[PDB]
Amino acid sequence: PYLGFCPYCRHSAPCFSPIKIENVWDESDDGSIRIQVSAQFGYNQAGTADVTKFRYMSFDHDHDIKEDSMDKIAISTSGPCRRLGHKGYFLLAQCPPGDSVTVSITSGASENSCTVEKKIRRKFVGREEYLFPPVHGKLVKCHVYDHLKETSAGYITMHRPGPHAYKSYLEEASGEVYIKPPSGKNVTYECKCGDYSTGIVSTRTKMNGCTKAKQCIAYKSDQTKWVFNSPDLIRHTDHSVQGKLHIPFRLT
Amino acid sequence: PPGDSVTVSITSGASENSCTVEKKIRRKFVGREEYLFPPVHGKLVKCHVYDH
Amino acid sequence: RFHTVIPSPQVKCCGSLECKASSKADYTCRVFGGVYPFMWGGAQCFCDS
Amino acid sequence: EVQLVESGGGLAKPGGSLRLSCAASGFTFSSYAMHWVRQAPGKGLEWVSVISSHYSTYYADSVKGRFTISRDNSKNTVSLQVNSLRAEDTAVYYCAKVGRSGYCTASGCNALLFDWFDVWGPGVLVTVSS
Amino acid sequence: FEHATTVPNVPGIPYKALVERAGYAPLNLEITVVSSELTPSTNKEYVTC
Amino acid sequence: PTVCPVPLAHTPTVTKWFKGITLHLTATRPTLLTTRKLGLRADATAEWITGTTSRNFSVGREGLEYVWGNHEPVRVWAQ
Amino acid sequence: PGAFGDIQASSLDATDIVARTDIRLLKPSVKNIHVPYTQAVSGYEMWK
Amino acid sequence: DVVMTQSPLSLPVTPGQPASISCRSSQSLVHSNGNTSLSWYQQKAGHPPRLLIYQVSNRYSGVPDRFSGTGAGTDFTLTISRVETEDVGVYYCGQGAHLPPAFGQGTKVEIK
Amino acid sequence: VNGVTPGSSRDLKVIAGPISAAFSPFDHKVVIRKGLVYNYDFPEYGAMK
Amino acid sequence: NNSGRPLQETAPFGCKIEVEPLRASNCAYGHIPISIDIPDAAFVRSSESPTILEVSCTVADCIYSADFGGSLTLQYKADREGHCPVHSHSTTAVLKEATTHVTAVGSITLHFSTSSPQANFIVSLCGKKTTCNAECKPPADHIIGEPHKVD
Repeated sequence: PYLGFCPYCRHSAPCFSPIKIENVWDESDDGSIRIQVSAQFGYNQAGTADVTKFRYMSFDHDHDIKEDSMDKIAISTSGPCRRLGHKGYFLLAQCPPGDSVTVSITSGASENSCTVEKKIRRKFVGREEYLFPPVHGKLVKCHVYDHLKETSAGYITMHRPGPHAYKSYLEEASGEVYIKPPSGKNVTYECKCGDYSTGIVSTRTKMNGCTKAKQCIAYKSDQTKWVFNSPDLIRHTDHSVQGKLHIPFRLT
Repeated sequence: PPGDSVTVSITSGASENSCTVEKKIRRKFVGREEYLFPPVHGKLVKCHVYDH
Repeated sequence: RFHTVIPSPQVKCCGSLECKASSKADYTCRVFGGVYPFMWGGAQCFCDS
Repeated sequence: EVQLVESGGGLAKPGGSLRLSCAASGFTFSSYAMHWVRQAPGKGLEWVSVISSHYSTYYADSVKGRFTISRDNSKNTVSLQVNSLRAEDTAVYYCAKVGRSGYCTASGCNALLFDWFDVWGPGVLVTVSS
Repeated sequence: FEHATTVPNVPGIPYKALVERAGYAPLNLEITVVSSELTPSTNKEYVTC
Repeated sequence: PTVCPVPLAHTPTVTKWFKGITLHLTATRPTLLTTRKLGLRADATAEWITGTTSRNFSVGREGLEYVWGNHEPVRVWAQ
Repeated sequence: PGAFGDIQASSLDATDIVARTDIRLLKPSVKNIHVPYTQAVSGYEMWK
Repeated sequence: DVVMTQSPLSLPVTPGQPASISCRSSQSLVHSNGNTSLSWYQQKAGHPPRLLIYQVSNRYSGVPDRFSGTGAGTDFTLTISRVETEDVGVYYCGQGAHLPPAFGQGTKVEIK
Repeated sequence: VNGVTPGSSRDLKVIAGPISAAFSPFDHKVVIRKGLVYNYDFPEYGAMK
Repeated sequence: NNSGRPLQETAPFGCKIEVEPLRASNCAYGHIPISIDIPDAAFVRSSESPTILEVSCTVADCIYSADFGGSLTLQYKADREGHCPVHSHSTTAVLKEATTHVTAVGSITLHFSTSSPQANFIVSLCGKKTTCNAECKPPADHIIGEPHKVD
C-alpha cells in the first residue's frame, strides 16, 4: 500500500496520497478504462481477499496500513464513472469522455483525490460513428477488457521497500539529537555527526557529536512487504525482482 | 470548471433558491504553451492569483 | 506503444554514484550532484551538499 | 566514561553451556560493533566473535555451531551463549569495543570492518574441567 | 598616451589592437562590450484597463 | 502576484543545411514557437503548433533567434 | 524516434527489446524527490 | 587467514636506550581509503591490552611520545625511543582489514 | 556613446561615439503591459474612442 | 485579443527589451568610435621587452569559420625571457592570445579565427612582423552557436 506523489491532490497542489495514479490504458473498444493506483482493492487488513473493503496507507508517523470500504471510492473524468471491477493494485471502470481522470476517496469529510491527464476519447468500432451499440446491426470483431477479476493481461514486478525516513523519530533537545522509536519496533538509524555511525534503537536513545536534527535519519525495518517499482520511492539497496502479480482484466 | 454561466444556489432543505448569470469563463493558462494542469516539474514564472 | 518504465531513484547523498551500463531497451541513466531530496518527512538525507 | 562489565563465567563441565553478558556504558551502544575475544592462561588472545550494529554476526572457525553472539541495544548489552563446552574453551573472555566501526569513501560509508579496539572490559574467566 | 579606433558594436565579443608608441614597447589593448542598454526618454500619457 | 510552475516542452531536434535549420518539434498541446532574425529586419514569426511537425528556417550571417515554448531563447549564426 | 518501429523486438515475449525513443532525463528542480524527463511520442501511435 | 609474525619473541631492554619490535604480515593491509589497518597494543600482567598505535604512524591519545610506529606494505616496526621501567610487558600488532582479525604472537619486553 | 561624455577608471579616461548608424526598436509611442512592450499607435490623451 | 506579438520577439538585431526603465539591452548594430587616453605608466621602455632575434611562421590546418578554427606556430629565437605581446595585422584574422611568455629560443603555437579562404596575413610579436601564408578550407559544419568574430 505505498503512498506517492500525485501531481494534483484535492485542492490545487501536487502532494502525497495513497491513491496516486501512475499510468492508464484506454484501448478497449468499449471505452472500458483500466487504472493503476498505489492503493489496493478487494483485500482485508492482512491482505486476504475481501471484496467489500480495501486497504491503503496511513497519514501518520507510525504509517501503518489502514482500511475503508468500496462504497466511498469514486472515479470521474468529466462526470462520475461507473466502476466495473477491482483486483488488488488495479481498477477498471467505464468513463465519459474527458481530458483527465480522477480517483477520489471520501472518508466522510476526509477527501483525498488524485487526478492525472489522459485524453480519453469516445471511440467506436466499424466504418460509421455511433453513440451507443445499436440493438440491431452486424456482429463484428472487437476487443474489450474482460470484466472477469481472474484474467491476466501481463505481470508487474514488486521489490522490497526501501528506506522511509521520518522526523517524529528524531528530536532536538539542548543541542543534542535523540531518536524516539515507536513502541517495540526495532528502528534502524544512521548519520555522520562528524564520523559516520549506524545502528538500531528500539527505545529513546541519545547521539554524540550530533548538533542538528537534520543530520540523521531513522526508520523501521519493514521487510515483510513488497512494493511496486514506483518512480516516487527510494528503493532498497538490493532491487532484485522478488514478486510478480498479474495484470487483471485482459483485453479479450 | 469552464462554462458559459455561473450559478449560486441555496438549498434550505427543499427550499431551493438559485441565481444564474452569464459569464464566458474560459480555462486560461500562463506561459507559451497550453496545459491542463500545473505540472509537477517545470519553470517557475510570474503570475497573479486571487489571494485566498 | 512502448511503456516507459522508470525504476525507483537512488541517492548516495554524500558519496558518489556512477551511471553503469545496462542492456534494457533505450536504457538511459545520469548522475546529479546536490539535490537534497524530500519525500514525506521533509528530509531523506544527511550532508545536504 | 566508556566502560564494559563482563559477567556469567565461572566453573563448568565439558559438554555444558553458559551465558556470558557484557553491559556497556559511556557511549552510544547501538552505534558500534561489539566483539568477544579470548585468551586462555599463558597463551596469546584469540578473537572469538563479533556482532554488528545491524545484528550481523561473525565468528571464529573454532567456535562454529556452539557459540552464539546476540545483543540488545535497549539495555545496552552484548551476550554470548556458549554450548558444548570443552577444555580449551577455558579462558578469560574480553568484551571489546572498536574505536571506529567503519569509514567513509566516495562510494559511501561502510560497516563493521574496523581498524582497532579502543575499549576492553576487565574480562571474565571461564574454566571448563571435569 | 592617446589611441583612437572604432570597435564593432557587438556585445561580448573581444576586439584586439596593438598600440605602438614611437619608441616604447608595443602594448596590447583588448575591449569587450560587456553590455549595452539603448534607453530613450519617455513620458507617461495615461493608463487604461 | 506569485510564482507558478509551467511545463517545459520537448527540446526540438536541429537538422541542418547550407545557411539554415530544420527544427523537428513534438508537443502534445498547443505550444508557441517564436523566431526572429538578428539583422536590420526582424522578420519575426510566432505560431502555435500541436502534434509533431518540422519547420525550415533560413539563417543568415547576422544569425537567427528562436524561443520554443517556455525554454530560453537560443541564438545561431550561419557560416 | 517518433516514427514507426521506434521500438523493436523479435517477438512480444522476446527479451531482446531494442528501442530509440529519444528519452532524455532532466535535472530535478523541485525540492521534493522525483524524476523529470522528456521523450518523443510513441511513433507507433503516430503511424496509427 | 592473515598470518601475523612478531620478532624477537623476547626483547630484553635497558632503561634509557631505544628498542624496536618488528612485525610482518602475510598480506597487505591497506584499505580502499589508503589507510592501513595495523595497530600496536601493550599488555601488562593482569591488565587488558591497551592500544598504543593505530594507522601505522598515528599515536593514540595519552600514549607517551617515545612510542612511534613505522612501516608499509607488510613490513612494520614499533620503536621505543627511550625505554622506561613501565614499558615492560607484552606488545602485540594486530590487523582488522581482513576477516578474521589477526594479531602477532607478541613480544615480551623486560629490563636486562 | 555620444562623443562627449567620458568614462573613467581611476587612471583610464575614454570617450565613445557617436554610433555609426543611429537606431531605435521603439516607434514614437508604445504601450506597456506586465513587462510586455507593443508599438501600438494609441489615441492621444483626451481622444477616447 | 488582437494585441499581436510584443517587442520582446519583434525588435531586430536580436536585442532584449526590458522595462523599468524601458530599454533594449545587448543590441548589436553599427560601430563605436572609441578613443582612450592610455596612462603612460602602462607602457614599458622597449629596452626591457625581449628582442626576438628571428621568427618564422608556419600555419597549421586552418578553417575560416566563426570560431577559432585555425592555428599556427611561430619558431622564435630571442635574447631574454619575457612576456611578448602578439597581434594580427589583418582585418580578416583575429588571434585568441594577446601576450605569450617567450624564452630565448623555442616555438609557440597560437589559435586564430578568419573569414578568408586564404590566410595570408601579418603577425607581430614584440613588434616585429612575419607573414603567415596558407589556405583555409570551407567550414565543415553549417553553423556555430557563436557570432562570427570577424566580418
